[PDB]
Amino acid sequence: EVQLVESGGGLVQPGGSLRLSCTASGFSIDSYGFSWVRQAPGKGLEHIGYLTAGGRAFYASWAKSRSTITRNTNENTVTLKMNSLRAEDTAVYYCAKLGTGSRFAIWGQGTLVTVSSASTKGPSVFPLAPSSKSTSGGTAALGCLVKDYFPEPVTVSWNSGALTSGVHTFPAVLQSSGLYSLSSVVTVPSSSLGTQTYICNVNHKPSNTKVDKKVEPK
Amino acid sequence: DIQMTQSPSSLSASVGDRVTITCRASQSVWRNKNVAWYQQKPGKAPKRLIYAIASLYSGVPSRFSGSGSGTDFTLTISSLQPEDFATYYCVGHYGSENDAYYAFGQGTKVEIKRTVAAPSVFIFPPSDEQLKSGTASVVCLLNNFYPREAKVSWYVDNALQSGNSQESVTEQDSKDSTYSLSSTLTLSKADYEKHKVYACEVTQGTTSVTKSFNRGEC
Amino acid sequence: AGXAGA
Repeated sequence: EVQLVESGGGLVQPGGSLRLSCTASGFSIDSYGFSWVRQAPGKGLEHIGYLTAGGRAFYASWAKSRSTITRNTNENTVTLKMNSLRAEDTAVYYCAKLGTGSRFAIWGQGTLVTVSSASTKGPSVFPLAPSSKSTSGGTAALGCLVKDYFPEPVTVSWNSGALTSGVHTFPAVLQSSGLYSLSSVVTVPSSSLGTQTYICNVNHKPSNTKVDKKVEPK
Repeated sequence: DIQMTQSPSSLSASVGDRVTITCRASQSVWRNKNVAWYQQKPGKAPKRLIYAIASLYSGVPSRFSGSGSGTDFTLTISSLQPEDFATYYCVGHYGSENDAYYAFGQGTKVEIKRTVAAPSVFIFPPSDEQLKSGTASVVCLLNNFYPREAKVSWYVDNALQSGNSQESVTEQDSKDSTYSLSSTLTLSKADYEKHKVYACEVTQGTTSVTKSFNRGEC
Repeated sequence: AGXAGA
């Protein structure tokens, strides 16, 4: 099917520039208009600029002086560049044909850009183990603690995505150390602790690190 | 500058209720037609529900309907379902033959009212793996409760703790509309090994539940 | 036109 794949660095230093691109598949970017939109953590959607099907770029007032939206017709890509970044510019950036009046609408998957002078750091993954002898009634809880990483995001799956029911992956919290921590937990029937293997799959793409942790009783 | 003002900014409604969200544009949209409605669920990219003011995109449940004219637009959910928990945004397209703009409304958070539910409480000691690092994380899990307000208190050998814990909370579950919460107590290894009884107390309304463990016994 | 700017 049609797809719109986003790419570009996640960690950028204050005073530097971000550069994001989106590559279309199954259609042509040079024949449609595409917007760039961003969303700061926990905040609303903000329109940055629009590149018409004809190749003309129009920018929201706040973004005009720092933003440049272009397209590469040979590469079948559209690109956003913003300079002189500050912590206020940390947000998830999307490319999108918004489809306000047309039936065709498509969004990239979104890319978090973090504006910080700190360095990348991969996570430590520790088990949140269920006790070998149940303390609860039938339902046991287990998980993984993903600690001391930077920047966001990490993703967590269980049993390579086969285990989804009862999973709660909490929002990351920034620790006093300036590094992130989060837990992912899953409730399972306690009788399955002897039968079923439980593995949490932690991916931290900013550091090109993946951790698979087998969570065993006690 | 072009503005779209949604109201309310948030609302709480019960399943089966009828929900109305209004969106006022500061000027006419393109062709008096280009307004769309987007739904954003926890941790997901926005998903378009309506386009051209009132065109329901295929696959979207028919309980979502768009209406309005001029600079006054409305999203209606005829019968609210638990999976409809989300933030909803209007987005308009504006300009002339030589100018193009988009604007998002600020968003409307739709919360699901439901019956009170007490949390299932689990406590996790630090892993032996983590202790080798000189830090100890004690984790208290409150699973699937409502409403969101809960008081979590940590005790170490009956001494109430202050200033050494952080909490994180999931958003309303799309199926049962409950929340889950983690509280993490961070101690040095040295401090953790100096004490025996660790306990997390959860107070909701007229009930306090305390889960505890003794260091060294599982 | 389906969009402005054209």
